[PDB]
Amino acid sequence: GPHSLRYFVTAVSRPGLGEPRYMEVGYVDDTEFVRFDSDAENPRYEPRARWMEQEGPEYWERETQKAKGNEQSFRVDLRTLLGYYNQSKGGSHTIQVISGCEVGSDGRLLRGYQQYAYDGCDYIALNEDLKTWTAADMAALITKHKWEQAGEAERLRAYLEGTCVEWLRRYLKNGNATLLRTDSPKAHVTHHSRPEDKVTLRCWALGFYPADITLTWQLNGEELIQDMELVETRPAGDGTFQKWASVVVPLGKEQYYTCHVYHQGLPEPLTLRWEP
Amino acid sequence: KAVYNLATM
Amino acid sequence: IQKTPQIQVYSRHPPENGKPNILNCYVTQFHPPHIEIQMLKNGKKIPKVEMSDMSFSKDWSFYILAHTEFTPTETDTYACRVKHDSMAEPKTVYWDRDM
Repeated sequence: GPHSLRYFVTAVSRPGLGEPRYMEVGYVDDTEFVRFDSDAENPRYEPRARWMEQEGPEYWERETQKAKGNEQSFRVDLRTLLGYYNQSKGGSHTIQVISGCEVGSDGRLLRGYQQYAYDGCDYIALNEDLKTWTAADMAALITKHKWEQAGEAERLRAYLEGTCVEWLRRYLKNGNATLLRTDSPKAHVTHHSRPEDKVTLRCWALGFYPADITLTWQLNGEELIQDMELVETRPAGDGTFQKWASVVVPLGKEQYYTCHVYHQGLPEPLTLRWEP
Repeated sequence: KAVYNLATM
Repeated sequence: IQKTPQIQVYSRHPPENGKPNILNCYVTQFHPPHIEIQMLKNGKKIPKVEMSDMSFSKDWSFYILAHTEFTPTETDTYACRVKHDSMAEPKTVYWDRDM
């Protein structure tokens, strides 16, 4: 399979209540491995995964500084967008960054990216050629012009082509036993009453990794994606995920609906109908 | 060397 | 823009009285990010609560995870109450073993 390093960084002003909240979370494949939070007691990059303890003192101080630097940068960023959008100093605003790179199993760059948004909406994002920028609106068009002038894009391609892929590689190895594992899902179905002589069949899938999975309800050779109802796959609080999908069938004929679970740890999909 | 040195807008 | 939390409350494993478990309160698709998340046992607030798995979607809405260790009991009720700017009052979601 392919893998990826993923940063989720947030800045958010709180006028009247001091400097902004700046946080940074880092993910190698659905596995949280790093965190920074300017609201901590002693704000410092901290491990979120045993395999990141391995890293020595130097790493943690470098990340913690370039983090503190980014924090400062978004303080500036936040005032700047105030002017751009002609917004008044008195409100609370958010900047968001998604940054990282995915690679293939040969370990080569597959794709890189860095995306910014302000107050929820897209602002500006590096295109896939790792050269151009796509601006969301004319405000983020100024930022664009700034960054073409400052060779920020070719500077980012050095980080993406280089730093990012080479540490993803690092991480995948440091933590091969964790990141490269495969927990198969265990599944069941629950039954629930409903007015009008109808019945709800929920198919649960639990304790699995990676997060990617598919559940379908079938009936005599055709899926019912439309008359289904699922929940986004979710973290279960221990580095595993779970998902459930339900379907409304008529009482007496629930025996004929079957559930299907597709996943990396499932050589063959799972098929289950009900526990009368 | 892990996370990015973020630019100002 | 404002967007309302989707609060889902769920155990790591299927509940079994007297057996250890994680209790989950996944709070998703919300914006702005300022949010207050308390897990409750018998209407009381649980202290030992870990936050994790913060992230966004292409949408840009926020996703964060509260979880704590817990041991099910037939009588014990668990819940999640969240405060956000998109909500009249604090919304509290109860845990449903049967679901």
